[PDB]
Amino acid sequence: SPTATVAEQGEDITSKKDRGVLKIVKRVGNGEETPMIGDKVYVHYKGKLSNGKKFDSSHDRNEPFVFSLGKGQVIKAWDIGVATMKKGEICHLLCKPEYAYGSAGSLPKIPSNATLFFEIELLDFKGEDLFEDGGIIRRTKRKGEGYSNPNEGATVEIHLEGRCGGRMFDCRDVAFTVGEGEDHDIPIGIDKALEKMQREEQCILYLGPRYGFGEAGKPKFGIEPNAELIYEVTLKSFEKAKESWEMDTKEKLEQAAIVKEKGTVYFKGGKYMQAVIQYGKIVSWLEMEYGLSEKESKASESFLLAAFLNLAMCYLKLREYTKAVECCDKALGLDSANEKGLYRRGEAQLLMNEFESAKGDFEKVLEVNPQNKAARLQISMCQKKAKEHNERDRRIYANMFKKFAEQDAKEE
Repeated sequence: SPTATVAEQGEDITSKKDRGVLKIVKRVGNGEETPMIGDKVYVHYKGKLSNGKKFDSSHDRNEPFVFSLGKGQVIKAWDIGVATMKKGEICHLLCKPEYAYGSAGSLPKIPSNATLFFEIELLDFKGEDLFEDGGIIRRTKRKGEGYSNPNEGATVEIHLEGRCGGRMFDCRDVAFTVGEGEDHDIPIGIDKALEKMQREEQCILYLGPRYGFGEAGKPKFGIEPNAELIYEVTLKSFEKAKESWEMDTKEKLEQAAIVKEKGTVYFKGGKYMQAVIQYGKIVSWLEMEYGLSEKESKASESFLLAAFLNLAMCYLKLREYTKAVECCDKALGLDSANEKGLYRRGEAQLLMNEFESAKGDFEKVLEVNPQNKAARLQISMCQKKAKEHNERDRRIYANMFKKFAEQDAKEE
């Protein structure tokens, strides 16, 4: 009976209009919002053949069927069908073999040229989480074309529309460099998302507090500190930046001078995220080089040493103490008795409560320069903060073993 009902009163949802996918709404649902291309979709379903026999099911509620929409993970009829459903909706689908398994079928279960009946319930749907941190959520409007994606340093041509709490503050066509969106009043989330987009792609981007304008806000757009933003991005065209190995030594040394200066402009203005991107190019280009002339080696090593010391400074400011230490380790591997590298390693290790490692770094600073005032003051600070930390641990341990033993005696 319900197979004949959809065959008679079925809404054709096909572009070519060939009655290949016929739909009937059993349960209405709620919301108005329907799933988009790339969305993670949660469903319950039943599958029947022309004779009425059940071939597949997932209604048990032990586990629903989870997949990505408009990607060819399911039959054509599902990619067309599910895209038309509101949340909580139950529908019926009559699918022709042209939108299902065709002439080959899926033997032994699905025979050749089989018209399939489906009962689908749309449980939930979420947009795609680009960096698995809830920071950048993508909803695709139009699929792009192409082999490549923009890389950091690539030049791009985009159409951009930006909203904050429903209010539009930006609507324009803009040409800029990936990693340097800030030069054109674009937040970092856009630069990060572009690396995952194809030419002619159109999508919606939900930018969380980490990927927007941040704590300072954006006064000219009336954007408050850590406000959530919603953008519409169309990638019109792009020209990729050369990779590290595609550049000769002469070009790497010319560009090192340019991006070091750009990194320093960002640092002076407190744009530490942007300074890291610039100084990081120097490391990428020159760390693994060899076979250089005496003159090329001396200049390459000089750039390399300053880039690690500068990155360590950026990371202390960004409160990323592990990255600060790693940058000082690289600097000290080039220059064993670098005063700046040893002091900065001490500052970062002390901030991570590695009191013994920090003490050692500040001592080696005094071995290099006994005229260092701050170095001696920080050793006493390591001493004072290690004692305070041990008194704290002893208090928590005694309180926890007082708590655990009192709850243990209450049980008995």
